[PDB]
Amino acid sequence: GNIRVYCRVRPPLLNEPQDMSHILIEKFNEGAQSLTINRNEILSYNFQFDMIFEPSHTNKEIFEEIRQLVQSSLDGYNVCIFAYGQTGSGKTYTMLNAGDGMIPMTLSHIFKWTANLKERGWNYEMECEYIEIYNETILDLLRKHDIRHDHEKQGTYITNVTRMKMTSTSQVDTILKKAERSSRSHSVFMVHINGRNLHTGETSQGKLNLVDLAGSERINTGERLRETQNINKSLSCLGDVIYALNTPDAGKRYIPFRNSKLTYLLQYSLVGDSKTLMFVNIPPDPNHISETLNSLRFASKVNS
Ligand SMILES: Nc1ncnc2c1ncn2[C@@H]1O[C@H](COP(=O)(O)OP(=O)(O)O)[C@@H](O)[C@H]1O
Ligand SMILES: [Mg+2]
Repeated sequence: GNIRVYCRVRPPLLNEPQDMSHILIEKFNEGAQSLTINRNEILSYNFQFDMIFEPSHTNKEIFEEIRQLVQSSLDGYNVCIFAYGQTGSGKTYTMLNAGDGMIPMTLSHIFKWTANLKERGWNYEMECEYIEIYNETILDLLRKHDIRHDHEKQGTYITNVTRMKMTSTSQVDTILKKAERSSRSHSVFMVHINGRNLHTGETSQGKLNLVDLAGSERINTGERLRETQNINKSLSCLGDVIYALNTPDAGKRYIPFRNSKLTYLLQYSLVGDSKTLMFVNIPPDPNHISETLNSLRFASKVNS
């Protein structure tokens, strides 16, 4: 299916080092955008992405870049957007920032398009789930949960997880607001979209899966050592799955969906017609350069 990788370099916070000269972002070159990281010991690293957002690029500017993507979920597509990176790099800000976030923007633009489509005779019914995966166990944020797949109807649900009907842009916003560990867990906001055209009888089923990933950094008590092993293996698994789905021979490959809760849960949104987008968030601070490079490698591997 379709996979795209955007890199976002966030701007320095007030108390952080302010110098970005170690990061060089080329203008978009007609077919990838490149960035290079220089570390002075002088080592150069280069990476290619579908798009690179600079410290000056706003949430609203970025959403214009994913708008067609998330809109395609009313067109019968399953869509996954992931935000990946080191703790502090801007994952949650990108996805959740109030009124600005990919999640708030997508929800708004969804209701607008939905309302819009009544003119064509379309009636859409929407539900959301919001869950978090911590140590490969599932927590329902809208409150035992198991993942149940129907291979014939290509669909998925989690047992005993509240699924709330979505009414207004206002009403949806309250659910989010209402709902360190979070730095260590994956948070997954899902929007189930079913529609039918009153005049035509035409049916539409689509999905949005918006994911704020556990932080990717690698550690150096044993409850923490285990936790950090789950996280690292969960992230690797996600990377292996996306990479394998991208190969030209993918239909001939084993895809290890079953190796983590996130990939198992999302399997039918990762496959077939599905569209996937991954943000790599990176901090500007040269003090974090090695974690930054790990992040960049992870995402480029997936991209390739
Ligand atoms: N693009 C951005 N513009 C302004 N502030 C940002 C941006 N990205 C992150 N921040 C801020 O930097 C800090 C870390 O971001 P956060 O979203 O918590 O990181 P993560 O989710 O990757 O752990 C927060 O204080 C957040 O408000
Ligand atoms: Mg966070």
